Amino acid sequence: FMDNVLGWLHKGYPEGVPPKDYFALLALLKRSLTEDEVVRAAQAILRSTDGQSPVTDDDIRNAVHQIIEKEPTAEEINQVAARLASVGWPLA
Amino acid sequence: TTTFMDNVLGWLHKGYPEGVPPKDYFALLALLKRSLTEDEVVRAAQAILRSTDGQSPVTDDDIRNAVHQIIEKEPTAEEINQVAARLASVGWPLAVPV
Repeated sequence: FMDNVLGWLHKGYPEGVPPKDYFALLALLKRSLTEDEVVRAAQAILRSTDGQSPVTDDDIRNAVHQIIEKEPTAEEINQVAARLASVGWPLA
Repeated sequence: TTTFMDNVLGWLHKGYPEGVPPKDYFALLALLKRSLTEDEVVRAAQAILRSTDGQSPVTDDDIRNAVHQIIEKEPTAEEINQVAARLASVGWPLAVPV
C-alpha cells in the first residue's frame, strides 16, 4: 500500500475503528476518481502551477475537493499525483 | 460488487470483532491491499484453464483453490478477483462476478 493511505486511516480513525464504521471505512477505501475526474483534477493543477514548485498532497487535495465536493481520500489524491507524474510535473 | 463488500465486511467483522486498534492498521491495510503479482495471476489462470472445459463455469471456490496452491495461504477477495478478471480477458465461463 501507499504510505499516505495509512496516514489517512490514522487521521480518520485516531482512536481505532469501531465495528459500526466498518462499512463506512471499506466504502471509503474502495472509492476512486473516474477517469474524467482524474483528467479534471490534473488539468486544474496544471492550470494553476508553474511546473517548478513541487505540487503537494495539500495542493492536490484542494483541487480534487473542488471537483468532487467532498473530502478526498488518499487513493484519489494518488490517482492525480500519478497523472501529473505522467506529464513530468514536479511532486512533493 | 455488493458481494465483494459482503465478503470483505464478513471477514473484517470476524477478524476484528471488537474493533480495529491503531496498532493493527498496518496489518489491516497490508491485507486489504494485498495482491497477486502478474506472474502469480498468469500461473493461476493457466492452472484453471488446463483443468476446465467451459461446460462448468469457473467458481469462486475453483479460483480460491488455484490461488491457494500458488501463494500458500488463504487468498483474499482482491486476489480471487484478479484471476477472475484475467479469465474474463480470454472469455472463459465464470460463475462469479468480476
